[PDB]
Amino acid sequence: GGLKVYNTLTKQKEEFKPLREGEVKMYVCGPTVYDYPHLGHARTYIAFDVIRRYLEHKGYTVLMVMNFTDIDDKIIKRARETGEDPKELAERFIKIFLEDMEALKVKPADIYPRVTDHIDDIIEFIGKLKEKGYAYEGSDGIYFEVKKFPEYGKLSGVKIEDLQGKKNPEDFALWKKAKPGEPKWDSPWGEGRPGWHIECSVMSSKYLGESFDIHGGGNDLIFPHHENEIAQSEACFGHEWVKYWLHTGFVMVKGEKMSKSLGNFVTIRELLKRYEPEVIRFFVLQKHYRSPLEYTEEGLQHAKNNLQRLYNTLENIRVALRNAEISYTWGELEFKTYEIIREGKRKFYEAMDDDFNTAEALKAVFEVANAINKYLTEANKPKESILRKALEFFKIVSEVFGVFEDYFRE
Amino acid sequence: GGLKVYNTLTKQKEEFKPLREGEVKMYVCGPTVYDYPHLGHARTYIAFDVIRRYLEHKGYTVLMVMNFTDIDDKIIKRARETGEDPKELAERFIKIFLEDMEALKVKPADIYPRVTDHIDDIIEFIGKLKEKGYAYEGSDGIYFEVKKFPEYGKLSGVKIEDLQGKKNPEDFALWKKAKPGEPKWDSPWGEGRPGWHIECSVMSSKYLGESFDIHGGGNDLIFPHHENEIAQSEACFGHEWVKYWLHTGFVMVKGEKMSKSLGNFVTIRELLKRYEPEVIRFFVLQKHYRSPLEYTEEGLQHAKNNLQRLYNTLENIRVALRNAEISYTWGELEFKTYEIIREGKRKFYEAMDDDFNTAEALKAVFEVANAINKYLTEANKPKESILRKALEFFKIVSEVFGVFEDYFRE
Ligand SMILES: [Zn+2]
Ligand SMILES: [Zn+2]
Repeated sequence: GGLKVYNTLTKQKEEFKPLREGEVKMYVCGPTVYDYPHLGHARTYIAFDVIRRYLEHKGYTVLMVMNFTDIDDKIIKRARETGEDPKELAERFIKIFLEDMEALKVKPADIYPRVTDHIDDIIEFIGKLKEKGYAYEGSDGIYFEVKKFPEYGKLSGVKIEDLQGKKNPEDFALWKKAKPGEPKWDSPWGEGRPGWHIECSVMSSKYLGESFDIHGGGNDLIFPHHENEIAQSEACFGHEWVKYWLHTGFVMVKGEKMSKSLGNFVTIRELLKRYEPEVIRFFVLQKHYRSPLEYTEEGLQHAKNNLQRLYNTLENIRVALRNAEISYTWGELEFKTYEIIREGKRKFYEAMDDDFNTAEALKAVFEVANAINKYLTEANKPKESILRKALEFFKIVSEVFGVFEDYFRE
Repeated sequence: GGLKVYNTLTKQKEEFKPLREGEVKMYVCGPTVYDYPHLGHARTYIAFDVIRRYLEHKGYTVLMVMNFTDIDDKIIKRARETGEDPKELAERFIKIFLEDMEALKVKPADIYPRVTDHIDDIIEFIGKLKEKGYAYEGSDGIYFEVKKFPEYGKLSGVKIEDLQGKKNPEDFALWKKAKPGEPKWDSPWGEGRPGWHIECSVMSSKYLGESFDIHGGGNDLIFPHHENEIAQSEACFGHEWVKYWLHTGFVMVKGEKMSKSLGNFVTIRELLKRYEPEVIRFFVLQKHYRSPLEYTEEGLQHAKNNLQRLYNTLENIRVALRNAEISYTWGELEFKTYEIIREGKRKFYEAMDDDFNTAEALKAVFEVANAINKYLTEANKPKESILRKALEFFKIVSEVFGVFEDYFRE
């Protein structure tokens, strides 16, 4: 009956037990700030925001850390294309991303560590990796050696043999020596930049300790990004680093993966010009977070229509509460409605406890809404207690899913 | 650890396991509506409202039924004194009690059954008792026989030998034949009125099923009222009737019990004329619901001062949130404040799980408030995440205790 989560590390559903009672330390991989956020970022971060909201709803104190990679080769390439500075562009798109997450009613992360503010910690981490023998120096930087970590391939399941101044093809850069014209920082191994995988591990170990509960990200990050993270962390610490791994499914456009490389990406700013943020949240939440999400305009229209139906139900409840009277007795209709509301709340909690299955939770919500509409149609004089219980259930739904916020604000 | 409640039937703390998953059926003995409510009713109903709020906060659907004894010999006495019809006085004081409970921010019960609306059910229950060999017909009505029920006295601990148209002194009235000038109802045993004990059992069995979870009331209701209800229900049904019995402690005035018999009672409306509803709620919640409450003006002043301190803390948080910035990193002060807030929430839940101990919960609340005041004093630029977590904790406290309503409603 407890909350179970799907662990990608074991590829199975396990009962959720945090390391420290009453606290969930969750880390999610933030976006790379070089262009406007698209629907994949919205899907991933809305799913993890709903996970955070539900964990807080169950009584946990959630410390959520989302990194802000503000230096990368893609960022430098974009700055060179636009003739800007790789830092001004990063700051501008960090602000754009924060505004977009604020618009989508996503709760801001508790800490937003930046790479440029944690260079020394990364350098110390790479030095500690080198003194343990897990790193070597190449002609163009410091590289991590995969074969010295026997448990490589634990998360994704990719074998080393399949992967086969870098010694081995499967090795990866921990510190890259600087090219002329690009940003760089002083280091004992030469002036350069950090790698694309050391940053998240360094920030997570700095702000959450050597071990925390939940590491999150996109499904593409399973390999090589998160495998690199777990390899580096267990090489540096020698013990388990992340207890539960959560990955959101891909967003699909006409049967292919949504990404900026193929150019089939729709920005959040573009969607906001056509749909309300709660409509986008409902469209994201209509599918399980591990399942692929097919992006169609008809799907968004259907989500809009369903959200409008729920809005109409809430407005009808509000209107009926103006003339609702106290119940000195309950008929068969009142007991039927109460039973449906109670069963809907139980099914909502059961669905959210089953790997955050928001689809069944929405099914329960719609069952409760249909029952309330039937009760308001059939009851000659609506009872105040029934409407109050319905509003309590919808308030729980609002707190968990982040919808109906304007209705319950008033 | 799960939620534990103090069962008076076993006189010990037991893990709270409802009969049906996700549903708690609670029954509270209502007030005798013939005079203005006093502080004892406020204490009892505020304690049970906090219990209901916490049970709903834990995910349970709570169906709470509070009965109304609109016909009573004391009501007839007051009606004869005032020269008013008993029913009109009963209805007027029903309205007065509802207004007083609405003022005290007490959530209304789902069902409010009335004795005058359930005469036929009471007659059916008495007939079922008679045909089961548990009641007899006396000179002035129908009386329940205690000797037929061997388990009498398991709640209050009172022995039958200590208690020794009634066959036995320990017998009690089930139906009382109508005296001239009194309201009367037709019955197979003659015109009369129901007793004060049959109503609660009849209404509870009617609206909460055959057996429900929680039966509540004052400490004076342990004997004879609730023992009589146990006897009637277990004689009529032949199985367990109530799983958990909760009784609020007495309210003391100058070391003696407060009741209208001694004339040392203060009405709720007088305190409302002198204090705010949340101050009265805080004063009630300063002590455990099972512990006696000493009514002093200095105690109310201290509760008002503590609630004003909490209001000042919330106002400081609100003011600081206007200039609060996001967190790119956390210093030792931010981590210390976060740790204290997390531990305060954990201790709040641990205290409320320990037989609804509101005193320890309030101590945790004040610890969190002191920590956040210290943080706002020593923070040169407060972080938005820390203030948001503090506001979430205080929102949980507001939802459970029913205080801070104005701050979070706006
Ligand atoms: Zn990462
Ligand atoms: Zn009673």
